[PDB]
Amino acid sequence: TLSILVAHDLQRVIGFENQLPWHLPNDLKHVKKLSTGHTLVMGRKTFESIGKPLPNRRNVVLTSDTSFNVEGVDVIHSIEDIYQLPGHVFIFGGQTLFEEMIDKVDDMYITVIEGKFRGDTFFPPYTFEDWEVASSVEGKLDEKNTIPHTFLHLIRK
Ligand SMILES: NC(=O)C1=CN([C@@H]2O[C@H](COP(=O)(O)OP(=O)(O)OC[C@H]3O[C@@H](n4cnc5c(N)ncnc54)[C@H](OP(=O)(O)O)[C@@H]3O)[C@@H](O)[C@H]2O)C=CC1
Ligand SMILES: COc1cc(-c2ccccc2)cc([C@@H](C)C#Cc2c(C)nc(N)nc2N)c1
Repeated sequence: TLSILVAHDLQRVIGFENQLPWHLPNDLKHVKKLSTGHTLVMGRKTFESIGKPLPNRRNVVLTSDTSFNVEGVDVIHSIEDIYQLPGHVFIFGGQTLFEEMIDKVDDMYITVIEGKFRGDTFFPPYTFEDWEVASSVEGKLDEKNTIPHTFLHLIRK
């Protein structure tokens, strides 16, 4: 499978100043569970905002930089390279890679953050007209997770 994995707010903001605008441990657990033992593909900027690969899965970074080399990270230089990666691949960000991949993926795991944040990077517009709701699950509010959020699994019609 080729999937998008993204968290976005009510206006499709995904980021501000190289960071996620919200702190939601439930969503990080969701990412962990979904992607462990599989492959994450991400743009160079997204990777550098974290600075370390995520343990226990393949970390793939797309960059034009022929010098790019980080321990625990595989590098690709073209979109076409994504289609050669085996197994379940998750397009993990950011704006640029989402824009390049949204028309190509089989499905999308979206966390909708029911808030309006200041952002400088956005998930591209999409219509439910193109996507079937395979599942929609409300995240639990609590002390450490205080923004309402919904886990959506969307599959291209
Ligand atoms: N809320 C969420 O779920 C998520 C949020 N984010 C956020 O996204 C933001 C970063 O987004 P954005 O600025 O778009 O950056 P990206 O992560 O998409 O990285 C852009 C870079 O990726 C490389 N790249 C993209 N396409 C190609 C290509 N076709 N060929 C070769 N290289 C390519 C280029 O690297 P180079 O310049 O080295 O050549 C480019 O400059 C951050 O704020 C982060 O917080 C990211 C993922 C999820
Ligand atoms: C190694 O590169 C990254 C690692 C993480 C990460 C690090 C620790 C725990 C969970 C995720 C997050 C990211 C950012 C850019 C992301 C994301 C993302 C999140 C946080 N939630 C959902 N639902 N989808 C995403 N793509 C990059």
